Amino acid sequence: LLDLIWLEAILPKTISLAQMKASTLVTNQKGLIKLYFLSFLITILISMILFNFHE
Amino acid sequence: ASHITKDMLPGPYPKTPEERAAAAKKYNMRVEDYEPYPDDGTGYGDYPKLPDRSQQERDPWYDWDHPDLRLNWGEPMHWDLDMYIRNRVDTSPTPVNWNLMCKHLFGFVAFMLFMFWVGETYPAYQPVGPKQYPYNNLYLE
Amino acid sequence: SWDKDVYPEPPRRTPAPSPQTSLPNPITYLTKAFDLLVDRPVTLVREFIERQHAKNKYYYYHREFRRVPDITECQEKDVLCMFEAEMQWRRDYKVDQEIVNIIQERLKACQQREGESHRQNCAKELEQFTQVVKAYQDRYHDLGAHYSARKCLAKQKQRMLAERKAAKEAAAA
Amino acid sequence: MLKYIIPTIMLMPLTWLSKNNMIWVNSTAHSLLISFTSLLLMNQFGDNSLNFSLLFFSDSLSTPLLILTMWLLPLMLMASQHHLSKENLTRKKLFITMLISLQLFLIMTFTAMELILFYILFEATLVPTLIIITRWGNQTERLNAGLYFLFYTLAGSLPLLVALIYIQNTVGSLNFLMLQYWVQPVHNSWSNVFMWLACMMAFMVKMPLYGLHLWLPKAHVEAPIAGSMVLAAVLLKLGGYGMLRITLILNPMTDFMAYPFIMLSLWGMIMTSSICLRQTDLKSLIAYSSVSHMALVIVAILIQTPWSYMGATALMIAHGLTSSMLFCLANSNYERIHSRTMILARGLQTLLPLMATWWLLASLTNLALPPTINLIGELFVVMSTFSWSNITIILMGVNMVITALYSLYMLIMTQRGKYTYHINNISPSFTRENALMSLHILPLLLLTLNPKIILGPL
Amino acid sequence: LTHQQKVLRLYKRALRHLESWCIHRDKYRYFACLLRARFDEHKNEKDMVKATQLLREAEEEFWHGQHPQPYIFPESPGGTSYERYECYKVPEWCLDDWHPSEKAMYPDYFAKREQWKKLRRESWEREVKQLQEETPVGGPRTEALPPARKQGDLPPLWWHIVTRPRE
Amino acid sequence: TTLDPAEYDISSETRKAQAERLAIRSRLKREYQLQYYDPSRRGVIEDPALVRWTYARSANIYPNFRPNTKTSLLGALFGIGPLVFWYYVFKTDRDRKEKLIQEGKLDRTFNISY
Repeated sequence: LLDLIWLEAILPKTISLAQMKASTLVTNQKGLIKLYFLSFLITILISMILFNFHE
Repeated sequence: ASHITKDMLPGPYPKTPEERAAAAKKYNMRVEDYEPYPDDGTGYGDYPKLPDRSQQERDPWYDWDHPDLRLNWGEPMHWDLDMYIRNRVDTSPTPVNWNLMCKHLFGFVAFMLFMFWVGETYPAYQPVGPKQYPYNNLYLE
Repeated sequence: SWDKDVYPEPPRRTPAPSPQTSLPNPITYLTKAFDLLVDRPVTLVREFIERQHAKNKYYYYHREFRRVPDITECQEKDVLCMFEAEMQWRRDYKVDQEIVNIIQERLKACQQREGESHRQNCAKELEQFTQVVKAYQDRYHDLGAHYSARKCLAKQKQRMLAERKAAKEAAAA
Repeated sequence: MLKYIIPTIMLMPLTWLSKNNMIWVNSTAHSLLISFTSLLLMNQFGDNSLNFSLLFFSDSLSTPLLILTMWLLPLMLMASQHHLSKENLTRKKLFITMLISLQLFLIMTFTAMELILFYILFEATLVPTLIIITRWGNQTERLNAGLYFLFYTLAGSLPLLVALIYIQNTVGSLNFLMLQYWVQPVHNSWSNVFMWLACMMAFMVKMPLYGLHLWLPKAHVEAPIAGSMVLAAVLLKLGGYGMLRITLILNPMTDFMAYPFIMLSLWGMIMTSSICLRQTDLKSLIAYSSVSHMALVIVAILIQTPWSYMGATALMIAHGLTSSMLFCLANSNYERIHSRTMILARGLQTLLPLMATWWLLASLTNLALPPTINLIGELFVVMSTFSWSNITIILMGVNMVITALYSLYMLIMTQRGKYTYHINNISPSFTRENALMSLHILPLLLLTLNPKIILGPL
Repeated sequence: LTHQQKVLRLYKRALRHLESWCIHRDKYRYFACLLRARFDEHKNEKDMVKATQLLREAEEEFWHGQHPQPYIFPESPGGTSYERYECYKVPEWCLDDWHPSEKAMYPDYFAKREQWKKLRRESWEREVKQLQEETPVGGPRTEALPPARKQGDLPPLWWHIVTRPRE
Repeated sequence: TTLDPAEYDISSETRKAQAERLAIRSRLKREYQLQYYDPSRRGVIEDPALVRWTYARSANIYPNFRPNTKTSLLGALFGIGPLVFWYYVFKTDRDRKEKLIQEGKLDRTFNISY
């Protein structure tokens, strides 16, 4: 009730934590060649505003 | 190797009559006081729908038991309810609790008030005045 | 054997006689018979080996070491001279274990030889032994650096605290 | 090691080079012959110290620990042949070669001359163990247990490399333990916590605390043919000893934060043995005994100042021989009844009388009956942590209480009768079944005569 | 448990727990019909609560004052030296593997061993044939026909027919 | 004292048609005895009452488990609970024990061990 629960709850949470976020990065990369390139432009502008990159 | 009804599932209200017995004959027709409803206290992962726990208990004492193996030596077919505390635990006694055992040591707890005094043999009591005077009086002479 | 100054005992001082009666004593029946039954298979065999072992001899020597360097040598980044100063040092701690073993057996010597009084007599052991063990854990026992045995990296520095703290900082000694 | 590795690699092109079924007798013959040569140059003297040859050996001078590593390849081949002999000879030649390939790296480990030679050999294992876990088991929960055996051992051991390379370019070079004469102390800071903590935590993942023991009843429960790497995995757990090489020096003065490792591993000791008395899997019963009185060394290393190293060394090879044999008692008596359920094996002690002594003289070493190698080990630990604080006799005393009721519960389950079933279970414990069950107690009670061989520096 | 034999299982122990309470022999025996006299009050009447008050008030004065560590008949479910004969315990049919020169002894017992097994090895063409017929579907207790209508072999053959003798 | 244990009660005629619960166990015993007697078995019977006893106790607690309650979050009163208390004791010793060891003496002259 403890040795198989609250030691097994915290670290095999990490198995179910990364695979929750390994699904948001193939199923939102669903094609959309229109939407590759709208997202390259956000990356190219945010390098101008953010930090050291022009300095 | 048996896969159909291998063990329980997340119950205990998944149409309880289908559980005992598809296999695991804890109840006959889900009214046997052992239908697999007994998930006593949901939220604990222990004992799901579970042809299992809070069933009647306290001790297969392996008495006369003449059907066959019946009890604990001779192994009947499907009667395991909860174990590993029941190959060494038995039935009801004569009387009831009346905890006279703490009252038995209470007699010396009253005689701890006799630990305050001493046990000098000579003389007796003489407990009313200062004539007793435990130690000696004057000097040489 | 050994030398008796290391392992002392008083003489024997063993009373004797005292019969005084014609009552039947079994002591004349006991020692006057059984001593001969063991005298044949022991003394004749031990002497038989004693010439057979004196047929040839074998040799083993005293092993005395060389002590040129001692303590405060050498400079910090050296390895070689600070290896010899630990080979010096560890032999000066296995030996100083066993000198406590000798004096403790000296305490075992008196007490089974007197037994009855054992406290007011022999006059020496409880004075000698507690002036040696009280001279043990100070400066010769890294308490509590005893785990790594800390040869010259801490064996001097109890004794630095026995100089930098002691004898000047007592205010005013 | 001049050449102990050099003959034991020559064992490897002998197995495949051989004929048919002669491959069992050819390997076990020559493998016993190293046990003379292993003893031979080693056990020399002895007073500061035996640096052995070169950058490859400090001879495992004050901690012998290595003769026991060389019994086992001629102990496991006689054990593994029970249910292995149905596969192909091409895979039967494999399972002997990777087992030798596990003994190769352990031989350059424990000696290792360095701290960075240690790690790359500390991690040179876990590839030939994992092959014995995944292939050659039984039914499933092998594969997740093959992954729980990783990712604890490997997640912890990578911050060693960050700290050991950090020392190699900070203070000289770590390459020798005898260039560790110049050691600067490690004070109380906010970076020197992590230098202590990352260098320590990768050893805790193998010899477990009460936390992070979650992989230990996974690999031992679901386990190869007849304890065949389970005998190896009990040595490998106590082959994470290197905390004795590190923490004696190399941050010597941090006891300030020992306390979350003391109390976690001193209260966990009294509980993780208590949590096993209701086990129903027999090989998982032993698997928690291996948790408890292994974790007594973790409060014996962090507490320094010997009369503990007298005992903490003797406890590493206390149950090196005991817990090996208990697995061999359970790798046997499973070939006959095909379950590891402890309920089912009743009706015994009449059918197999000759192995009743092998149960007891196993379980009489946990009760430990003081003239053995066991209560010369615990009673130095007891008299050590008494001098830490007096109150520690309570928890460690109740440790002695519950394991008395624990060991007999495995004995007394066989003293019953009438057996109810079992037209099988005929085999009356054949000549092999007693031979590999012997050579355990035969050195175990022998060394109790002069156990000065089993001692640290100290 | 029928109401007919409900008093009877209490009647056997009503005198049995009494004799552990006496000290003489006649002290029990003078109380014999005296204990029977209260039991002979309600002789012949109905089976309802009209007569269940013999039993519904027999909880008091039987359970009240019930056998302060009574006599136990030492070969019983309880009591000392009941299941004690167990160092021998008769391990019947442990005679499978011998590697003989140990099968030299008892040449006639091993001769008679192979004779009795024909009833054991060959009874399944006859006993199991009617066993699907005599048992209709799932009925109560599984004793066969008590001669099995020609020759009872056994059905309990041979583990109940050649079982362990006590010594 | 653990327990009552309810060795006599009433009946007749509360639900008199409750019988043939023995028909379940007689069916099992007719299944078992026909299984147990045979001339060539050489091995145990499966008897999955044991199989459902281990596998519903070893596994099938964590796939069951949801932390929907606070009686499974009760374990912080039991897991980290006493481990808090053992730290509180052990730093009061080795500190009160420490100051007496430095400021003033307590042990005698013959304390080489330790």
